Amino acid sequence: GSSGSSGGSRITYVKGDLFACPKTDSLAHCISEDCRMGAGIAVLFKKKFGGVQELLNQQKKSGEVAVLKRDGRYIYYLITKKRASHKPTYENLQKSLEAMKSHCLKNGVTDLSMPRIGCGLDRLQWENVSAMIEEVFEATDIKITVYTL
Repeated sequence: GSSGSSGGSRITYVKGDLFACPKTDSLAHCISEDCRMGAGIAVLFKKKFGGVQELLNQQKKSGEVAVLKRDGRYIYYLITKKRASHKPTYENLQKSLEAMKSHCLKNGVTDLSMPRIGCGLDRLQWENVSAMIEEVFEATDIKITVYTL
């Protein structure tokens, strides 16, 4: 008869659509510097807005995050690797998250939604990432949700 409530673990998992579910929540994911959006979920995104030409115009790089105003939300693009040839690193990832959140506060985005990130079994491991989001957002006022369909 006790509601399991523990510190941190502000990450919540939801079942169902990820773009049709949220009405105001923005989208956030990791991509390559060469906007090589052609693998995993990253593909859908390229189809939803497919603004590679708009993103590239930002000339972003590792540790930096890109922003795009589609209609009424700011889409973030975490950059960790430069090209498919280059595998993603945890070090960069963390930073990317710090650069992304920085925006939310700057403006006022207390709502974010991002799918499952961490392709490959050896490459990366959600267990690790999910943790980075805790330490990075450990001291913030932004709510995040992870959709799994």
